[PDB]
Amino acid sequence: ADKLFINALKKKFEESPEEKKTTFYTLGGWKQSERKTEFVNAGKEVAAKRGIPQYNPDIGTPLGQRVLMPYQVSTTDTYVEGDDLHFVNNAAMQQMWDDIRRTVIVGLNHAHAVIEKRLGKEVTPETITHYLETVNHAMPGAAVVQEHMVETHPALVADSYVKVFTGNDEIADEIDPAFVIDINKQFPEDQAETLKAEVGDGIWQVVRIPTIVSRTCDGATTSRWSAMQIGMSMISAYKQAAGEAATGDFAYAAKHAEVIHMGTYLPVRRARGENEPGGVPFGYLADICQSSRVNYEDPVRVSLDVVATGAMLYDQIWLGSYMSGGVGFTQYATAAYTDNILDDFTYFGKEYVEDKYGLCEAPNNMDTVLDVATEVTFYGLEQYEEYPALLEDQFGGSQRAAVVAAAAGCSTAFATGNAQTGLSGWYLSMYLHKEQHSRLGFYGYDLQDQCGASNVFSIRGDEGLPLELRGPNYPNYAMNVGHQGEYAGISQAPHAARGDAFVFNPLVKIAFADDNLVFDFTNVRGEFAKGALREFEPAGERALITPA
Amino acid sequence: AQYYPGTTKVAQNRRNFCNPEYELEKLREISDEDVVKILGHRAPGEEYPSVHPPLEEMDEPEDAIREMVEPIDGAKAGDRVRYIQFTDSMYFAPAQPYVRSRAYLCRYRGADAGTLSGRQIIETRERDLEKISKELLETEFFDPARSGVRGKSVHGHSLRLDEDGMMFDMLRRQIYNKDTGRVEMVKNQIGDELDEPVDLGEPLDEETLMEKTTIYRVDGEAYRDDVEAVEIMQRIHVLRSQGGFN
Amino acid sequence: AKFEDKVDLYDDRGNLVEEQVPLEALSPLRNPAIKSIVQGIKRTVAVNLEGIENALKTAKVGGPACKIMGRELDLDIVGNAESIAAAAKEMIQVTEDDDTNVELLGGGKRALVQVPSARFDVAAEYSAAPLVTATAFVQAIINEFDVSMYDANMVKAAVLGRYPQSVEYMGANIATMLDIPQKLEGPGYALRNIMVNHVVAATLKNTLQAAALSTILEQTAMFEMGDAVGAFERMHLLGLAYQGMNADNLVFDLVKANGKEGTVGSVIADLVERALEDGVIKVEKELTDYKVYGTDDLAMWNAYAAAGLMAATMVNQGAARAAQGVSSTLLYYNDLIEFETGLPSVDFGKVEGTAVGFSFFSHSIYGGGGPGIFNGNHIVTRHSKGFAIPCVAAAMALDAGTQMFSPEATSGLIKEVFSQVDEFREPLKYVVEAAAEIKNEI
Amino acid sequence: AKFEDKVDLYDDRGNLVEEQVPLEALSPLRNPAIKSIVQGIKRTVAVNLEGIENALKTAKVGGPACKIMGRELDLDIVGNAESIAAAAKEMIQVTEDDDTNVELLGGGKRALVQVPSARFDVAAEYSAAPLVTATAFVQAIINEFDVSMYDANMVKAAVLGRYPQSVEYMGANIATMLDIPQKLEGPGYALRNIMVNHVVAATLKNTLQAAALSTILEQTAMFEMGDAVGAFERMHLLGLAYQGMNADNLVFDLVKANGKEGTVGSVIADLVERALEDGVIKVEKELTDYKVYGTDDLAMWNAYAAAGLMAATMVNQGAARAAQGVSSTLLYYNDLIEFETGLPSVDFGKVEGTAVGFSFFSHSIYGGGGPGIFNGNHIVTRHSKGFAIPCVAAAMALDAGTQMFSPEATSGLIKEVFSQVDEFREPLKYVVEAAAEIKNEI
Ligand code: F43
Ligand SMILES: C[C@@H](OP(=O)(O)O)[C@H](NC(=O)CCCCCCS)C(=O)O
Ligand SMILES: C[C@@H](OP(=O)(O)O)[C@H](NC(=O)CCCCCCS)C(=O)O
Ligand SMILES: O=S(=O)(O)CCS
Ligand SMILES: [Mg+2]
Ligand SMILES: [Mg+2]
Ligand SMILES: [Mg+2]
Ligand SMILES: [Mg+2]
Ligand SMILES: [Mg+2]
Ligand SMILES: [Zn+2]
Repeated sequence: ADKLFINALKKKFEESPEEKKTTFYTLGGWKQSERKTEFVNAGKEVAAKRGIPQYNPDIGTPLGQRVLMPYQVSTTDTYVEGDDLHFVNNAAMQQMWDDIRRTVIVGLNHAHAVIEKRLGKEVTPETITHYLETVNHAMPGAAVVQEHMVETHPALVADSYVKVFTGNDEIADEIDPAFVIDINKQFPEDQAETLKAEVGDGIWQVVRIPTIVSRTCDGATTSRWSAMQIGMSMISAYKQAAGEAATGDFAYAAKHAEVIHMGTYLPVRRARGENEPGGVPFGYLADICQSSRVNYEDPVRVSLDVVATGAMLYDQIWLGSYMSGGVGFTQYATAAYTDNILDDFTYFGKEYVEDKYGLCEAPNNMDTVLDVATEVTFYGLEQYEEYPALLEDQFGGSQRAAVVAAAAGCSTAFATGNAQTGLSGWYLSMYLHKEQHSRLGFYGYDLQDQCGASNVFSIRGDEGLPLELRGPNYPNYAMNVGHQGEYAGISQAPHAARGDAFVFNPLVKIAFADDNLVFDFTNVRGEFAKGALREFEPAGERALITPA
Repeated sequence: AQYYPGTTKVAQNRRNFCNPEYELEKLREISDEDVVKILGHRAPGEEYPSVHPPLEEMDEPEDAIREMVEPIDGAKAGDRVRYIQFTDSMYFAPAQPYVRSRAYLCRYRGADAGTLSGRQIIETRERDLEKISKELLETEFFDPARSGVRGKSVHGHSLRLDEDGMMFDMLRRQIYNKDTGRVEMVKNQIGDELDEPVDLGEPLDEETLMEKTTIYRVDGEAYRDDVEAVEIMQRIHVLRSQGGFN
Repeated sequence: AKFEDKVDLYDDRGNLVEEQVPLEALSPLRNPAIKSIVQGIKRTVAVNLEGIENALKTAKVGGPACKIMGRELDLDIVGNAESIAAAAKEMIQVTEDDDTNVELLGGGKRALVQVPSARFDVAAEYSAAPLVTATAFVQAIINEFDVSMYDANMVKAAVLGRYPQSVEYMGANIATMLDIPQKLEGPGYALRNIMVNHVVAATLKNTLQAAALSTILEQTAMFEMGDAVGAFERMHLLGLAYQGMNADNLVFDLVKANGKEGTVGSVIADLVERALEDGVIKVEKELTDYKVYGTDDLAMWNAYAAAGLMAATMVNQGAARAAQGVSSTLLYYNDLIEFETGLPSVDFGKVEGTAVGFSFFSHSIYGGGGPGIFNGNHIVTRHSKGFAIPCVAAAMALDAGTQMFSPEATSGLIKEVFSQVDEFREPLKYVVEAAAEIKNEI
Repeated sequence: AKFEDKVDLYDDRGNLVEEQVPLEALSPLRNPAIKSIVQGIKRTVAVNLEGIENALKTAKVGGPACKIMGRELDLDIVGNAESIAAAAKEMIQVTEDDDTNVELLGGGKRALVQVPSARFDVAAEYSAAPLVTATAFVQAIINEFDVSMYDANMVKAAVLGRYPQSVEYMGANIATMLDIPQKLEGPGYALRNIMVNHVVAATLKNTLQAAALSTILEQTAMFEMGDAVGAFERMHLLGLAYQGMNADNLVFDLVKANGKEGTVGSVIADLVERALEDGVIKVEKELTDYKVYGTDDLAMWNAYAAAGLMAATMVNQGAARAAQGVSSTLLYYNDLIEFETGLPSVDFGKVEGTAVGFSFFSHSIYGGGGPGIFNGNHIVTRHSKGFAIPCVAAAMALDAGTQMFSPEATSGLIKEVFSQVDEFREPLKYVVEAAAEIKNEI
């Protein structure tokens, strides 16, 4: 069948994708683009209303001396200009991050122990349901004990709620099913049995605070807001004194002893509290993405859905705004989720490994890394050489480096069933690419790349970590675009090839298996395309409280 | 010195750019004035601006390292550090980004070289930069169709050539003339119009590009068939991997 | 000596050990036993070899509920504890037969490790203890079993957790009484970020030894913070001696007098009487049926009032055998004594303010928890400069089982290793013996 | 001795000082001069008495552009410096004949303070230096002028800034080479958070001495981090000796041979020839007109390549007298040497990778700055384990005035005070003397 990027390349350019020559300078600059024309008109309108110049297409250099391309969102049939994939212009991308930032997982294990042992009251499915009715009134910001409380408007905070899950089916089925993430409904049988075995008789809350609060405030608000309203609801539902010594054990349990943040806090140069993107380890990002429970027949699809999740969050929002800003890093990330390019390379490598070894049947060693990563690197690079339209599409070397090395590292991990050798294959890919074309990425692209080989298997204090546990705060990774979302894909790759239900935390995997989320984590690239088309409906808006 | 493994023309060309004993082929003559104009840092007859006073005016303490290391002439004078930056087409330009930084640090003294996919730069003291720049412009480091002198707006290394065989340039600093076949530099490297254009000679024909290129490609010499060069890359990978462990 | 004061030193049974020892013999800057306790707490690490082995066999590494399917390694680390420990000790030590200690406990399930003090005299801080310990155990595990390059990173994760993606050693199977330098509320706070339950576990819930260890650590931090420099130094030393060291047997004797039937208020009445008997306070003015007391020695009044405050905690929380009310004792001993006398309460109101927030954050939804999880670096309990936390330590030592987050719950690894060390366990014995030994050199 | 290696040690003029010194005599764990340097940098504070006086007179306290109208206090601090310094010293010292130093400079406008070592042996970390110094000078200034209770908090703000509202001493008029413990990227990093410009200023831009001080601090941090424990120890000691201590005169002799007309590439050719001549590498395999080199001692190959890298920086940035190209030298020295030889570059690629990001963050819009503002704790330059930042120090020592953020701009207070201290200013001298002294104890 044609390579998977050919339809996109025929949509973008009039020439055939193999054609080496074109014409430039004849498209009228920005005037060729619907979106730039919208921007030029909006800038005139903004500047005139506010009395300060703003967007002006004649500032600096004239965009569109070449074709300003559409991009196909991979796995979709939606083609949009890249400005529609900028996170500022894409409400689905903003809501994806809000839905992670505003979530926290909070055990009821220590809490129920405090109730039984310290207050001397019984817990059963019935008392749990009554506590859940109470906390779903209180969590969005409404009162249960005091007189003369003033409360949040329920429609502004409609996205905030609490659900629970447990690995004990008979206990799950006794709690009111309005509040339950049903593992058996959400996961195919084998993954459901794995997840339930991990959870056991433990009972956990998934708490989502309001998007309007998360946007007002920060990620470190989430576990606090969660615990306040858990605390009020434990007072009201189990009939405590409203503020006695035992109250503080529910606070410590919900805020510290049985909380699981999405992200850990950051060191001072990049100071941030919990539940910010830099704290989210790669294994958690693969677990947040829900492609694993829907597309499990196709480990390439699962892995590259995780790459899309991560390239957007880690390069566009985190590195391209929290850690920099401006125009930012849209196409550094779009290279990994558009035009079916990474998909073409990664299916090639998956089939190569199937034919030579069998998925997960290769020895977990450097021989396998050298064989698979080299073969897949050369395939990817040959496509840019055979198709000048493909090279002009992924015009920055960093974009190519990330795409070729993601396909090489995911394919190596499909062979070995182990993410560490996948990561060695990523670095070998960069070294071969650099020598093949006498270039790689931007000035600073390969800081982690050159430290890379030596730190894959190191065991030293700030060097040695399995890839699943690394994240944007692993020292070598803390700065640069074109790596973090691809590493989350490599962390997913061996687990999707093995059919594992999760990559690093089963509670995080379950916690996003929930259609009450605003963003649909089962189809990240589909949602990105919906947002690009201005068809996604986010939470958090102030329309109800502002002039009509 | 050996410089680079491999048995292709690409490999030998990578070694020749690094080797200061290899005489770079001169392809074109450019006047001193025109190198100055293309750099764009100062006007013809303008004295070299200074960033600090001449070394002899500074009366420094005894330092055995400084006493052993001879300063380049622009450092003795206190010249500004300025730059020259080139973009090389992936369609078989003779030099390429890492080839340039590796070569510059073997050939040139007092050099700050930077490599990127779409641009490669050297920064050094201004009067010394003008002497190196003549060599980068006059020799087979440069082709006037497939290489561009560009301080900003560098896009084009990865683009399709136009119908004349010229790399894309958002700011059209180098113009091929359809009737004559020569390229002229019509703007300096930052994109400002030159009073008079600089002739940069004829684009190298396809055969000569293939003789002189340092990029590996499936339609030229493929890197994967230069098995000795791949062996050394793989060796480096494996030795760094084992050494980081134990 | 800079100061003229002398104190009489007693043992933990209330028996005299040494008379008329100069106050500065108890100073953290002079007493060699306080130096060896602080250096020991810098350098001591608890290694949970059974936890490492279990994390490896299950691939449960990197923090709560985390697991990597397919990464399990089944290594017989506890069965080979002696060899692993010896190989780690050879990397930990600087020279053979220096002060490095590596001792197995619980049939090889745990190791007490004391990294050589010389590594700290060439270090900025104290992180060499967990870092040098973790790497020596990671390498000795890998070398014991010939763990491959491909798998060794799981040994690392099972030892030290998610570091460096997380700032802390999240999920580590090693433990220290100190916590990482980034978590200090201010420079100089490291000896304050020691959980009260750790102090009570290491002293085996001996009430006077838990109070002494906590006061040592708190008042030693007040030197490192600069608070006990210059004008304030004597106030801090007299607090150490009278509230933490049982100087003059004053905490002991107030507890003896009030333990059978006493309250916080009966202890206040006894301490005001004893301060007037000893000339620490005097009647300054008579109002209508009320005497206004004054003092010519605010540091000494503070110290007597601090001894009373400790005795009142031991009476009130000892009577309940329930630690929670320590927050109330710390508040109302100070509030009551100010309206009883007209003189300022302990730490000039800062114990009372610490107690207001501590009471709130141990009885509310907003944060905190039970007494045992506080420490001098906790935002709720940092505000008094050493005079509050040791009372919390005494109250948790007296708690007979009312807490969920007890020292048995939070501090079991710490207990098994740190209580081995005689000077951490019974620091009142060793600090008093060292003060008597140096008495004529101060 | 754990290691059999011996090295010859030279002074900064290339003359032999001592032959055949055991490697561990240079270890931070054994060498007494490295101990005195590290305890010195923990305990030494620069006090800007003029800056305190000016901040008070204008009420400009609390950080850039901040001022409190109506709070101005005009105190003759510099004219009474001798008295103020003596009173601060009495509070700083532990005893009258200890190693506290308080010395006025600049006619009383500045003071060098060295807080007594013993305060640190009973401290967790190093913040007692600024905190004990700050309060002793705040108290001494208050007591010199009898500043009232209502005004004294302005003296505190002028000395220590906006702390504790800010985490740092924001607006302080004291300075140290270390920075606060909360700013460490990881535990064990404090000796790495020392600006390159502070090292170059303390050593008066003597290139070899700047490279030595930087190396001593970086490799001593490697011990505190646990990196130099076990398998890696010899690699770190040999890097210290050859890259920072000019062992065997290797750096010196490379620079001598390449200084007149040399490049990074000529220094590589000479180092490869010297490694071959010394037996550190040998030809393993012949490819087509290409010799593949091997080694049976990767730590020694790494060290020789590290000495070459320092020489290449001296040649390259010495010829330009401009530091910026150190990021390029650190990159392409390592990239060229691997394709020249078939062996891994310094620190197995981690100098090269540090240099890629350092080059980017010294020539782009995103962060970083000029070479002198980096340090081993900086996110851009932390990745190599001691083998990159000393080259940056050498390059800034050789810079003739191309930097806006030069040591004169960022480190003038540091320079005046810390270059007074002989062991900080000329550490190559003292560490080599101490190594020769303990030669027979290893
Ligand atoms: C000024 C810099 C230096 C710097 O610190 N950042 C710049 C510019 C910055 C700006 C450019 C916005 C603008 O035009 O005003 C932004 C968008 C960051 C921001 N401030 O919002 C950016 N780069 Ni850059 N930058 C990019 C890239 C690149 C590629 C472009 C090569 C080419 O041939 O076109 C090269 C590096 C390389 O050669 O590998 C590059 C250089 C550069 N990058 C050169 C300018 C190059 C030029 O003069 O043309 N970027 C890329 O390779 C692709 C992604 C792209 C980013 C925007 C997006 O992700 O959508 C953008 C990311
Ligand atoms: C004490 C501390 O909580 P922890 O004991 O760390 O759980 C802290 N909260 C607070 O200070 C709550 C302040 C606002 C609520 C009470 C206002 S009176 C915090 O979350 O960091
Ligand atoms: C280096 C550091 O900047 P400073 O040197 O501290 O100014 C850091 N920025 C970054 O890492 C930029 C990362 C994203 C922009 C570059 C992506 S390649 C930060 O702001 O904390
Ligand atoms: O040109 S740079 O590599 O510095 C920045 C790329 S976005
Ligand atoms: Mg083949
Ligand atoms: Mg839906
Ligand atoms: Mg000429
Ligand atoms: Mg008696
Ligand atoms: Mg031969
Ligand atoms: Zn926000």
